[PDB]
Amino acid sequence: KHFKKMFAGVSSILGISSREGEEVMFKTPLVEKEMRVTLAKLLAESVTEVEIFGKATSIDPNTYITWIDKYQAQLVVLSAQIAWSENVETALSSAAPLHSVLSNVEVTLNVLADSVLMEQPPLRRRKLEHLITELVHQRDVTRSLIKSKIDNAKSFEWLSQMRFYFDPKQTDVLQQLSIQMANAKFNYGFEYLGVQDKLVQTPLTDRCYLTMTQALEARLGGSPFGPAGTGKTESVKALGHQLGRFVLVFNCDETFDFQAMGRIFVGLCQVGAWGCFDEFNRLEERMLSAVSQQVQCIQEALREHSNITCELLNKQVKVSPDMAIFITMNPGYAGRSNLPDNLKKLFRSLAMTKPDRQLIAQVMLYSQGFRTAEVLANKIVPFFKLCDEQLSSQSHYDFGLRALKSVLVSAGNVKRERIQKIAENLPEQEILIQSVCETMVPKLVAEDIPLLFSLLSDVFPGVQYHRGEMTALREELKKVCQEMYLTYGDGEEVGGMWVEKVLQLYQITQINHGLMMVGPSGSGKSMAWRVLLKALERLEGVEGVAHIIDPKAISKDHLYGTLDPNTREWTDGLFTHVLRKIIDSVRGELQKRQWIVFDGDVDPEWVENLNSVLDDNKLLTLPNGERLSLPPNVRIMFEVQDLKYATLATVSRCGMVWFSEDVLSTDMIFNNFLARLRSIPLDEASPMLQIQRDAATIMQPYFTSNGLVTKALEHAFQLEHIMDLTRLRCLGSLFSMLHQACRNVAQYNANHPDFPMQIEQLERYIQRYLVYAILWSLSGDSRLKMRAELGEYIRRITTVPLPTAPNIPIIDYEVSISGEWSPWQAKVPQIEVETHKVAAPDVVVPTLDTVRHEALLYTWLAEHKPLVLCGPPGSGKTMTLFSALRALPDMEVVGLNFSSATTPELLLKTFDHYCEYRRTPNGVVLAPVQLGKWLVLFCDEINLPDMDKYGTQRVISFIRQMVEHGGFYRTSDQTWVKLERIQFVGACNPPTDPGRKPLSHRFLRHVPVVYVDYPGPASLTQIYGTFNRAMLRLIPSLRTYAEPLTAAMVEFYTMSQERFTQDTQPHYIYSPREMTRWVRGIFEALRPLETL
Amino acid sequence: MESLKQIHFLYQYSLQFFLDIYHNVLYENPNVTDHTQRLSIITKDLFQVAFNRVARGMLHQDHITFAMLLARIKLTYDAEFQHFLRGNGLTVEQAEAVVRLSCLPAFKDLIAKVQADEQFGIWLDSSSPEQTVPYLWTPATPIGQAIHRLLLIQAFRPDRLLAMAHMFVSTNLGESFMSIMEQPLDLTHIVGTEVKPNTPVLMCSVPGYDASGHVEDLAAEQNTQITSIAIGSAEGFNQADKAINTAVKSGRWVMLKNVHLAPGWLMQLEKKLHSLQPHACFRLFLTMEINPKVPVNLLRAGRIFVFEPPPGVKANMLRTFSSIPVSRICKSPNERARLYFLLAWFHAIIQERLRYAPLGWSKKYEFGESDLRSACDTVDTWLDDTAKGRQNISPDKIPWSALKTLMAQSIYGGRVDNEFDQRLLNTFLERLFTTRSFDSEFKLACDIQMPDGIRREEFVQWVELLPDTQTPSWLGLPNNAERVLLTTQGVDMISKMLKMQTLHTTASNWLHLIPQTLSHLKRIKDPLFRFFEREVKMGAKLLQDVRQDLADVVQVCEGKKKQTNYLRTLINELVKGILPRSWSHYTVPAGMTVIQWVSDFSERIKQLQNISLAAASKELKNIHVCLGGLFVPEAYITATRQYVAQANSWSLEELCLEVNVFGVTGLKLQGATCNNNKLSLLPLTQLRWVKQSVVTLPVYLNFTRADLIFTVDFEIATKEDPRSFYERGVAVLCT
Ligand SMILES: Nc1ncnc2c1ncn2[C@@H]1O[C@H](COP(=O)(O)OP(=O)(O)OP(=O)(O)O)[C@@H](O)[C@H]1O
Ligand SMILES: Nc1ncnc2c1ncn2[C@@H]1O[C@H](COP(=O)(O)OP(=O)(O)O)[C@@H](O)[C@H]1O
Ligand SMILES: Nc1ncnc2c1ncn2[C@@H]1O[C@H](COP(=O)(O)OP(=O)(O)O)[C@@H](O)[C@H]1O
Repeated sequence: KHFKKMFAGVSSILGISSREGEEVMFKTPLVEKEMRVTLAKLLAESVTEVEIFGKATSIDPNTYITWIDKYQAQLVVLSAQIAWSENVETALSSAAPLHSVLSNVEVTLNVLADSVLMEQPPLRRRKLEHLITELVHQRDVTRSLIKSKIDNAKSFEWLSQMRFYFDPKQTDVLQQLSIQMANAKFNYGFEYLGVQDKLVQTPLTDRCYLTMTQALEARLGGSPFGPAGTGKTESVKALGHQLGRFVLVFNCDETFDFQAMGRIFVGLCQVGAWGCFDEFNRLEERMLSAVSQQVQCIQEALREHSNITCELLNKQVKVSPDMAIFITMNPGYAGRSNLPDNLKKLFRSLAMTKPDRQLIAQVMLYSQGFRTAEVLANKIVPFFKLCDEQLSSQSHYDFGLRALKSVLVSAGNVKRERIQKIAENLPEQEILIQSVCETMVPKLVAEDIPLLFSLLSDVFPGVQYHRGEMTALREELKKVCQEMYLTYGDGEEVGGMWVEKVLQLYQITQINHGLMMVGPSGSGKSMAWRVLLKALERLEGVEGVAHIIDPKAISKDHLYGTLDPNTREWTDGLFTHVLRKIIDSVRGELQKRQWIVFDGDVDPEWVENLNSVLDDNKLLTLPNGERLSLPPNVRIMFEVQDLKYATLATVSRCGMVWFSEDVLSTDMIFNNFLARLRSIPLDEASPMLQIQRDAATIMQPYFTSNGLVTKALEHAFQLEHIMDLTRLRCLGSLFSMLHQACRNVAQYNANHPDFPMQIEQLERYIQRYLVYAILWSLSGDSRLKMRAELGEYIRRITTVPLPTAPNIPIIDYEVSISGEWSPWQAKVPQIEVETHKVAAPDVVVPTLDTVRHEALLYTWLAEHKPLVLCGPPGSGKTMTLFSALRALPDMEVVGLNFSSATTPELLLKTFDHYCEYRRTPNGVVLAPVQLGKWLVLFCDEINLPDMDKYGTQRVISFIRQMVEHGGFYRTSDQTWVKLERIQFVGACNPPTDPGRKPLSHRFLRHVPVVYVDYPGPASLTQIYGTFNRAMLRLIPSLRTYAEPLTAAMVEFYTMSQERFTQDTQPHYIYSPREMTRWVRGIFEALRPLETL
Repeated sequence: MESLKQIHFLYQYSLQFFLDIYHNVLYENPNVTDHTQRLSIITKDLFQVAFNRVARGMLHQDHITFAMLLARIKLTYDAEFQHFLRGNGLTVEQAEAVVRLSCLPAFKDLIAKVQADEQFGIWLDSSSPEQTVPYLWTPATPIGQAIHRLLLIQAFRPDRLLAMAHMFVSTNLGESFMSIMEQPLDLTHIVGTEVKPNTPVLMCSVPGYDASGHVEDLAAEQNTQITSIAIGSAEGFNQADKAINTAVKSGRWVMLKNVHLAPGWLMQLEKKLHSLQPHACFRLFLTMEINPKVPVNLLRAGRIFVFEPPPGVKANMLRTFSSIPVSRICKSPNERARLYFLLAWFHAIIQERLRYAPLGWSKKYEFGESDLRSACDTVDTWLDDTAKGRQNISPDKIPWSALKTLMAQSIYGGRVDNEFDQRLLNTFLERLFTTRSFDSEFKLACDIQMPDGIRREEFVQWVELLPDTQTPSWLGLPNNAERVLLTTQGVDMISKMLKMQTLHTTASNWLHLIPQTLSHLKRIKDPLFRFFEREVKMGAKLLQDVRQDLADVVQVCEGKKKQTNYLRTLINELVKGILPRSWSHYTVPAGMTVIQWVSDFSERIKQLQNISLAAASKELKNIHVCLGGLFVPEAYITATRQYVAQANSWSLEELCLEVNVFGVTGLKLQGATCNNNKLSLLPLTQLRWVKQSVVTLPVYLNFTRADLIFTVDFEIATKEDPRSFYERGVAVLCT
């Protein structure tokens, strides 16, 4: 196993195996030296064998094919440059022989292009496609040489090509072969590179090889740059292949210390390997100079060798001459740093800003077996350019060279599948349309789909495609979807768009190793991949395992792991341990389909550490030199909202699936809610189930098509709130309130066992509860005037009976269990507080706002769902919440405050103090210390966690992970910990207040928010008149002055609040707690005198 | 001297160096034993050394600010001297300066004397009016006449305000006063006598250049060991501490690179060193980048030098010839010197082309002495391979093609990304590096004669035989490219000398009128109509967003509450004039302020109103638009191409474009003019998508030339060279 990660890219070690399957054997019956001598003697035989028919005027198919099958992938291609270069050197030394060599190349290309039209095994087919790629390079270079007249080998036009010299008389078999270039003279490494994947040798890529060949002839490094996804790392790999030394690819992040690159350079030097460092735009500015020191010091010893030891981490160690360093930047993007100027002095820089898409689209498509690949490429490349230029400016599109390579490999897969389904002619223009529909169509928004299909109709006239159906998977989705109370569609029904998106996601998953989702919150991403995984596990019989990691909430050291600087010790992170357990296969994880999902938002500091696992040769690097080869059967996924803060270095690597908000309409949410209500009992046929089913039968007419709830909801988006309204939160709050309605009916049946609930009264209760719940779920987080306007609209829509009060809004009514309206003035009697409780903590003067809010908070805390209370300072969120809790003798509170520099460690310490851990067969459960007694976490300031650079708080992400999955990851043992009896209630001031930021929608979906406003002159006068009457009992003679005193202060507080506010100073906060201090002062002044 | 820290923010001045001026002048200045002549020598040399000590540690564009002030110190003219520092077919902008100068008694003749002379028109259009100036005002001294014609030339041609300053200093302080700046830096002498121990050698680097190699070259030159440790790591910090202690003990050379990255340890070094008494000839070198991070105390202490691309074509060849050692350039064959001179000349051309950007090279690529060093190594290797064992080689046997390819692709062309810049580099390398370069009458530019030597010695005197009257025509770029920069320097003189000598109310008035200027926009498978509807949709949406934002600003400024978050941010970006990110949804030039945004937006909304009228009325083919006023001109081009393809049932690939002078208006052409489709060195453009000695000119939305969108094939007049149109920089501009 360990050879997969350090020694080249072979699989395991009689001979050396490989991932694709081809195995070498030892000639002679010390890992490095033996396998190089074996390879050299093989090439010595191969050159002599191929020079027999080097003048390939007529080629025997049998001998040629068995020569392909006899030898290895790297040797055949290499021996196809050796013979070429010797033949052309002989011809140009003596233009008839040059034309003869061109004809030989053409004949060889024709015989190899005839083979792909016949069925071939993939093992030979990969080598044969590589040979087509090489021989197209040969034919294009030879026709370039003949196009511009040349006379001798000393002309630069021949001199600047990858010419391969073979010396049969060389005793040193390792020095038997050489390669030349403009001023260069190398020796081929003869490492068992293996097959890998040979590139297309375009003119831009030709400049790319030439500049670094010149750099490496001298003692410098190579620094490709430019926009991402143009072939930098793969170009360095191409140099490694063409010069015979495997290049170690290292992705670089801020986690590196100087000691890590110290051992990287020591490891490179002690064996004589090559390094390709992917990132020097995020490795820290000072650290760039700190490593410039070392990379400058090594080059001096290299030049001394050119005219042996060097210092590396204060140690004199030997340096082999066969060493090379190449780098890569991705300059110009926002989320990156600059470079020191001295580093650039050591490095040659070449720009990849326009790769030749035409010839790469041509040659490999032609090698796959397409008869008319020329016209197909000529039509598809400008289609890509047109798509790039004309489509709308969406930050999540990716039409670079990676997208083209994926599209054409998908076309090859489609061709193979259609051949197996059915020889000489199979409409090839339709194959590209099918590939584009499989890969490119899913990631478009609904606006741009007609544009893309118009392009497909224009640049590819005719050959109109008919969408296929995977009826087996679709019926499996029928059988699995209904189990979890989810709706299904036929592609044209109300739920067809969503299932079509699931099928598109399956298609992207089959071809793209890296997968990703984008769309607004609450459009069905999680449910979609969950049902897809369950259906896949039920269909193929392979167990489906899903891991979820939220990377934004977790610190980067805990997520990826971190090296201990005092003594180099590698503590693993989350993803590191996940990969270690999959690779080690302790339980049998290699035989199971295992997905890793990354929910949460995107941020460049962590997504781009995965750039080394989403490329070819998928492999993760760590600072300690430990390397992890990625499993074949796993898939790395993202479930994110938007990409307003992501770069194209990772947005292009991963196949994409886009969900619009209209994919998941309202009717399917209604159907899911009603199915869950009918089937699963609320308390956990029972009486609860009967009540649920009766209520669902009552309410079904209101939860379909337009009805009432949808009319109300689309009328509500024209009314402002504290913050941006979302549909799915607005429906979840309603669903919880309806669950409480069912519980209340159960309470009523418990009150009268001899008189069960009657249906005729049950309707009068439940339609009334529906209108009340619609009101408080759609206008909970809004002003009172918004509540009045929505009350009027809800009155107009529906026939639910309503109060006859001419000027009382419907929001100000209670729905009685008797099944009728009641004013809220019945539950707020004028009470007189005691003499010693005139002004005390935890005292509530009842008013209609307070009792209404108490009822609502009771309803949401009864179901044990999270909650948020937000309004201007002084509204009474704290005391109202505590009053709601005081009526509930089953939950206690833990006060908790978030600072602007707070961390999840605050909540972790609170849990360690107030809760405990225990290991159950189900896993790890975090339990409150009091059994059966609910433990609430009150967060007095929820909207001021630490605000990250890219618009996503950390603690908000942590609470989101708490709420959605009911748990988190404990980093001491990096394990899954789930909550038992903890619900989260929070409070804030409005985000429009100055220092407070707006709250993320993906977390705002889970939690409902209620607006609590300061009472104002209507209720403050009553409250503090009650306090003044209770306070002027210390002095009996002053009781007549209680009323005119209250009207005074309440006026002045009204006169002073409008004048002084935050516009002048930051802390000009006016609250009714100023009135609390008022009455406290007057009471504590009038208490002991007894006569004024 | 001291009060320049309020201008540069890079040079910090102390009393110790000003007393070092006396320590050098009064004890080491050569000379006579006569008091009056000695006083004259000391006074004359004080200004020279005061400029020489200072100007080596500051930017070139300020070298004229300090020296001209030193012309005042040595300098009755103060009454009229303040006029040009506080005063602010003739054109209006020149007429304003003329009338403002006419207020002085000394320039009362400007009222009538400007029209009597018929040679004034020729003088105004002259290539260099600094040499001769008409006098318009008791015979005056040469200094007084210089001041008078300084005021006059600013009043007439402010673009030539800078150049006159250079001669005015020579009127007072001497012709050879500034000549030592245009020479290589004598590092060895300065470290020999002008830099004491306990005084770090500060080396500032403008971005794109450095001075790390200079100290290593010095260390190899003097045959001394040196310890070099960079800045940025704790291990490096400790090794640097050990190195500085050992060097203090033993007198060794110590070298620190990029100390601007760690101001803590750097601030510690000043107090570590000032309280220390080290060995003789102990020198620490610090290299840094110009930024407001380095501790000011360390700048007060050390010896500051500024390293950058030197001005002028002349100085670059001296710097290059000093950089290459004498032995290498004189090695056989004798044509090696010829190729070295050609390489140095080409390097000077490209590096001075960078300065006049974007008109010469659109992207400011970085080019330094590493590129020149690698090119020289390549030339040496090629000549070793070609001319082994021979003393004389012919021009034809020189590998011209290989050298041209390698300079065009790897060494210098690797940093070139745009295709147009690559083809321009090819144009240079083909024009200069050829067998014609060895003819006696070869021309480097069109005039300048190449020297006809064979050794390094005779080339040297010709470099400084080049006249100081330099114009961009030496490069190929039009001379008018000076007018953008020279004026930018002229206003840099008056401003930098002047330092040397509620919000709601504003915003409410600012946005009372802006709604009045702006307007309102009214909203099957036709390729033109779909993209036009998308354009109108985006325009209407963003216009509504802007209108709502401005309404909110008006309401919060008037006092109608709305004291919210994200509106005070708009107040800040509206008062400061920075374009907020809430509105930058398409490409605009950097630094483009809000008033220009509204001026552009009004015309854009008017155009989209006309588009809506045309679409509502099809007639969408005969509508005329101006590119740049469209959010995505690429979309318009693609829609036109697809409309033609669908009209004629052609494949979208097989449809190329031809241009004639579909209607496109509002375009502009810079650098040339055209009448009959032949470009002579655009009221309406006709575009015809046709099936299947011209020049490919680009089109850019903004004058910055960031990203290209479109190319046009244009014919050329018979009297002009196709290659020169790449050099000159003719371009199509949408603004
Ligand atoms: N096709 C569907 N039909 C009905 N209800 C659905 C469907 N898909 C999802 N839901 C319901 O929508 C709610 C959220 O769905 P899901 O978790 O899949 O959303 P999401 O897109 O992953 O969310 P987010 O992006 O906000 O984290 C759950 O009630 C789920 O049952
Ligand atoms: N010449 C080429 N031949 C084959 N594939 C190429 C070639 N150039 C680029 N590609 C493809 O384009 C992608 C470029 O990836 P990479 O160079 O790593 O981008 P970046 O340098 O931005 O990380 C690769 O997936 C590669 O397969
Ligand atoms: N409706 C009300 N009835 C009685 N007292 C109230 C009411 N609203 C506010 N108060 C009093 O004024 C205080 C307002 O401050 P409060 O909103 O509780 O602080 P916070 O800013 O932490 O939410 C309350 O604590 C309470 O003592």
